[PDB]
Amino acid sequence: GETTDGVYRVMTRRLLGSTQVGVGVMQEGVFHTMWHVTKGAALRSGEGRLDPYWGDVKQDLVSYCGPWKLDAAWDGLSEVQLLAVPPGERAKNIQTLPGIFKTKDGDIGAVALDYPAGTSGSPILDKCGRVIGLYGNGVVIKNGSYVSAITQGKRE
Amino acid sequence: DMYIERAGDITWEKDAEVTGNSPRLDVALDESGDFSLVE
Ligand SMILES: CNCc1nnc2ccccn12
Repeated sequence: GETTDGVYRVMTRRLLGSTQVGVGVMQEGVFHTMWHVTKGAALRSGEGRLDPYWGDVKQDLVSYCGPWKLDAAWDGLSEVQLLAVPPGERAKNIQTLPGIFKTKDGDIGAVALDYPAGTSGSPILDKCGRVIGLYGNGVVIKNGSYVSAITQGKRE
Repeated sequence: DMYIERAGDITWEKDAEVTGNSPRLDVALDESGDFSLVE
């Protein structure tokens, strides 16, 4: 199947028609997505099969074909871009200045952009095009709006 | 059964649409990977 670097839609034919359940990043031959998108299930790319390699429900991340490769981090100051891949719609870059999720274990960047749930797994990029995390695990605030963490894995 | 389809290259785009605010929120992360607001 296709192993070229880039952003990919994650689809299923289990429900009515073809439904986009999420998005992911192919980098260095490894596909990266959020755990809640696939629930750790195997994926197909044309005739090829991608098997899960590493996953963690608490981080809400999973990698296929190899270990997690994304290790760039938000600098805590600059604007970033969400490369949103919405269901049935073209990939589109949206620039924003992240907020912060403050936790008992440290601070994490957060993007206040609201997209359909099937956009989860879309990468967040720094000014050099490096993936600093994936969009799609977050919270609903007072006003009903959605705020996602910039969720990044660890490259061993 | 789940399958993947390419949707694009990963690149920064100059003069992309600029939107969204920057909220500072107190949050908690549970064992199930769910974030919640702390007040
Ligand atoms: C797929 N479940 C996570 C989730 N629940 N609401 C939203 C909204 C946007 C992105 C992700 N979201």
